[PDB]
Amino acid sequence: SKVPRNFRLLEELEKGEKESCSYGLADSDDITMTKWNGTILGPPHSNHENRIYSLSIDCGPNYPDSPPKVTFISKINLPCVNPTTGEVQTDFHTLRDWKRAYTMETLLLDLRKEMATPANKKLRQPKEGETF
Amino acid sequence: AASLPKRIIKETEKLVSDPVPGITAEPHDDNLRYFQVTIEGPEQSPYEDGIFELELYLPDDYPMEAPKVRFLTKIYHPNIDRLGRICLDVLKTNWSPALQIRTVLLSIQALLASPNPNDPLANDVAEDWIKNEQGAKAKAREWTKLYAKKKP
Repeated sequence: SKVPRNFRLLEELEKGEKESCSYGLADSDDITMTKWNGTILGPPHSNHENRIYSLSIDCGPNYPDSPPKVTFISKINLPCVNPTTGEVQTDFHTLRDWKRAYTMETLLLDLRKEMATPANKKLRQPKEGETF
Repeated sequence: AASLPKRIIKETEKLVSDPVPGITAEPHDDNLRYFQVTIEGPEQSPYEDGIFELELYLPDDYPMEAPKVRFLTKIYHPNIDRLGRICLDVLKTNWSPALQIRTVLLSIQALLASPNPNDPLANDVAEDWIKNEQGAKAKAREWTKLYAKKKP
């Protein structure tokens, strides 16, 4: 019943190959499927509206039992994202309470949701196009 | 659900007691549905110098659902992609409970001996195999030496 890392990642890849978020491999021939690129479209009714954020996701040897490492490439002003490195902090709930059933889709969706909390939605954002 | 289906147990035993020539397949002690598989490159094919490593997993609905398999060894072939995904009819819509793991392994072995760049489902490597078959085969042979395990 436990799907091995490699086949769980093949499952997510297929799902990613076929509307607010997307992801795919950073290297099309990376057989270990470790590094992924992700994108999140900023939520409506916020300072993130119409913005598109690029991210890097690293699914290590123990994924999905262990959560992946997520780093924003696109600059963003969001409390759970380290403002110098772009790294999503370990305390973010999805990472903190990571379950094997969780996927990269779960994480991207949860981050998009975070962009829309009343306190986060009013934060001023960097000029369009800036990177960490 | 406190035990593996008898069919998996029996297929696993038979893969050991009656192995397919050129093929090895054994489950991981910590996951009896996850298999390490090796297939020798067919004699007289561009892959003849090496042994290829694959991984196979039997999903919870097997045998209603097809086994999942893929190559771990990097390979240049028109029906196996850059991530090792295998385009084989019996691993897709044409899988049925009447087939078994052995069927699949034999089919992959045959696919190495007979690449089919003209299949509507072939990958992006197909164009090279159609326009410059001699160069495509030379690259497949070169990659076998660079990436596959060596035969004795």
